[PDB]
Amino acid sequence: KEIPRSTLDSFMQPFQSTLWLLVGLSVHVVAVMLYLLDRFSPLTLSSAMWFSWGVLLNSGIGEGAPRSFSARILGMVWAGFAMIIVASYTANLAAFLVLDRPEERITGINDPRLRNPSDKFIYATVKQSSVDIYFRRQVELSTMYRHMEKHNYESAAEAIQAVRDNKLHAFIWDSAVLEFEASQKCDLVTTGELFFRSGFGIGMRKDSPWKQNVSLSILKSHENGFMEDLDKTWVRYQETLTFENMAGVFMLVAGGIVAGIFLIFIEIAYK
Amino acid sequence: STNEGMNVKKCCKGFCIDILKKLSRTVKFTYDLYLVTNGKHGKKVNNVW
Amino acid sequence: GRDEGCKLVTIGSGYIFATTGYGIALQKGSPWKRQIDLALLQFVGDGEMEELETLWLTGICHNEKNEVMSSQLDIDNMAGVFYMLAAAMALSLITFIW
Amino acid sequence: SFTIGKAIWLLWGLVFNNSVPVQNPKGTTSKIMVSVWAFFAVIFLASYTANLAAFMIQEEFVDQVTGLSDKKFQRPHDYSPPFRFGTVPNGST
Amino acid sequence: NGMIGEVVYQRAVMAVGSLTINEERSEVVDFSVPFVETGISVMVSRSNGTVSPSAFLEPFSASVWVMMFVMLLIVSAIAVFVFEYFSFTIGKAIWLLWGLVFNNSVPVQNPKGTTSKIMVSVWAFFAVIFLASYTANLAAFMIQEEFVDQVTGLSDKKFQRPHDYSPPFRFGTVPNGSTERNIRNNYPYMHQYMTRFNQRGVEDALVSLKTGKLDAFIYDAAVLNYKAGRDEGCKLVTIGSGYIFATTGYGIALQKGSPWKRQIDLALLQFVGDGEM
Ligand SMILES: *[C@@H]1O[C@H](CO)[C@@H](O)[C@H](O)[C@H]1NC(C)=O
Ligand SMILES: *[C@@H]1O[C@H](CO)[C@@H](O)[C@H](O)[C@H]1NC(C)=O
Ligand SMILES: *[C@@H]1O[C@H](CO)[C@@H](O)[C@H](O)[C@H]1NC(C)=O
Repeated sequence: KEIPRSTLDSFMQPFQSTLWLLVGLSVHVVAVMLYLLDRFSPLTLSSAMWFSWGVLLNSGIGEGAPRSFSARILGMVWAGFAMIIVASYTANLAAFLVLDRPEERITGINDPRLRNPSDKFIYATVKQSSVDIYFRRQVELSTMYRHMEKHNYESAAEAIQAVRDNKLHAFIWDSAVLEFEASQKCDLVTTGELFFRSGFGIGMRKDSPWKQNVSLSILKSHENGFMEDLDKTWVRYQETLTFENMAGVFMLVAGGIVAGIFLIFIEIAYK
Repeated sequence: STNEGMNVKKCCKGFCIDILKKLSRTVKFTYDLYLVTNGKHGKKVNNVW
Repeated sequence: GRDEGCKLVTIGSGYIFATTGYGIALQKGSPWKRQIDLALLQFVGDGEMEELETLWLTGICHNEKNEVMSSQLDIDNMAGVFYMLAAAMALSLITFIW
Repeated sequence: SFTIGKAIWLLWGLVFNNSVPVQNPKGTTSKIMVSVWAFFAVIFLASYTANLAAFMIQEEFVDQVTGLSDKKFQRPHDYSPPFRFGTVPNGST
Repeated sequence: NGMIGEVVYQRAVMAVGSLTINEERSEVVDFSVPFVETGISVMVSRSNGTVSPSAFLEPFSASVWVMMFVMLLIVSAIAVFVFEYFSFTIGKAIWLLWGLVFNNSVPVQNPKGTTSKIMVSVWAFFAVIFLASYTANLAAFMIQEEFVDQVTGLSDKKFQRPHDYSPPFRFGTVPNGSTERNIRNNYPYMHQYMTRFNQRGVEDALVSLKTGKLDAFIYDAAVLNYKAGRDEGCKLVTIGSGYIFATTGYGIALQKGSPWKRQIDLALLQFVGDGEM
């Protein structure tokens, strides 16, 4: 479950191409009709364009006001227009990057897409494991047995490298070992549902003098925090940024800076 | 062109299979399961089902 | 429920439809009608049918998920704001003629 | 010296505060009322953005056809895309 | 005493109920295989608290501020280029450009040569989308919610002394219980500061936690998990999942040499080995 979200934030160009052209044609038509209303009064064109960009822009600029006996009504309508645009855009970008979280996982053994498998959800286990015996005993797990028996691997690290190369889609395994691999490799996350809570002990022979005192020594290791110290050595020991999003924004900003400097060279060459 | 064929033995699982098996657990009847070769579910084609 | 991506969704929960069921057809005159009917009611009467429904019905794609389907765009909102803008053009014409 | 009828344009341009250069209010009471109005506009803006976010969160879903007796089920020429639907052959449906 | 006294003096065969595993019981009787993963845990007051907005490094990360300063220098240089054509925006260009981020500065003189207007437009659109991303980061801050534990575990520095920290607190266990022997074999001072802070009933201890008559309490893990799974008020999300704790199981005590032991172990592994457990 490691796929990056909001790589470009969908600002104008990954978004559909209406809003830049729509707002540009809107402010163009508004500036033209307000300049024609300023002609029919009941750097004037530059003043009207600067007033249009400043009301659309909302930052603060030292501009004047033309003869607006009826144009101030259209200006205040344009002002409410500009703020409802920027408020709607900020609100739906924020609310889209809040709810950008699907359910990419399986949520335990109770998955009917794993009960009724396909060629997509490739789940397997280690060849000749006790997980295979545990799934071979139970009466309704033979379908997952038939699915896993096509792609069982010899060792678990083979499955680690395979799902690292995305050759596998799921892998049934013991909990704390996969938690250790999550601590090692941060691109590996387990699922939440814990099933078949089992125990790991020491493989022993038959009736032997090491049958009792070894269990007593394990109990001696559990009564103190030596197991907690071993957990500290291995179990506990783990291993909108605006740099993928606003990097191209800054690049287009710098390109606009250079193009604006050249246009001001043209403007001073004319005026 | 001919109507000769074979009776292939095939496996059957699903919901209604579980219904049939539990009815065989309760009513205690032996199923004689086979598939339809006449076609689909059923339609009275010129007073013939 | 097995729709990969939860795309294909039925219209509600079957409201304006035939609303029928599934049964077991028998020949007209079979003596096995009443015992099989009582066995089906027994399977309803203990939740064993509900166990089989839990086993054999996928339920991942729930009703009306609030997922990524919001594509960061509405069309009707600025359309209505443009209707208000056309009303503003009309009021500008009224203030311009007098 | 001109904020008699122009105060309405001042006020509903400073409802949104969209960089509208109006005047320098030398009256202290006018500045206090502009400050109260600006605080009111800020909390109204916060409430409106919260309303838009909650309306995205309260996400309903309309449908194209909500009935077997639909007027769309009379003729697909009634709307500009002719939609299409069939059934299984020789079926009970 | 109790079930151990009944089994050792052989007035019973076995004990079925919830029973801890320690050294003295394995001395006097024989446990079966464990069937459930049941350690110990600590239930504390654990009130609401806040979401703790201490510091945020997601939008700028102390390095977009470099881009802010660079474009301030660029705008100041082109303001000098505008002053070449034509008026105090040499050193004041920084305050002009970064005061209009938060759109409430004093209106400074701006030239009619449109150059400063174009770069204020570009910087201002960048500031608008930056404030949009800032409000979006504050909105997505609501998605995570977790009040942290005041006590990390059993090795807490609070557990050394409640006077060591500014609030004094309190913690107890059961009287004449196995947890007493579990703690006193490892931490006697824990018992010495716990002895004044005893209690009678487990539900009574829960009421003392709810009514403020008790701060902390130490008991078994799954029992407190069940109490959280039946809690009225739902103010109890326990300390972790048994990380720094005893981490034992529950077993069945038999006589030392009972013939039932192997059969009971095989029966428990059958009961786990089919999902019936
Ligand atoms: C096991 O431990 C006991 C003491 O508890 C000791 O006497 C014995 O030698 C050990 N091993 C055997 C041979 O049982
Ligand atoms: C459906 O019924 C027709 C009736 O003639 C038959 O010819 C055809 O084979 C059936 N199969 C299909 C196409 O569903
Ligand atoms: C424990 O048992 C003793 C038995 O005499 C009893 O008197 C005492 O009240 C109990 N409480 C303690 C100290 O745990």
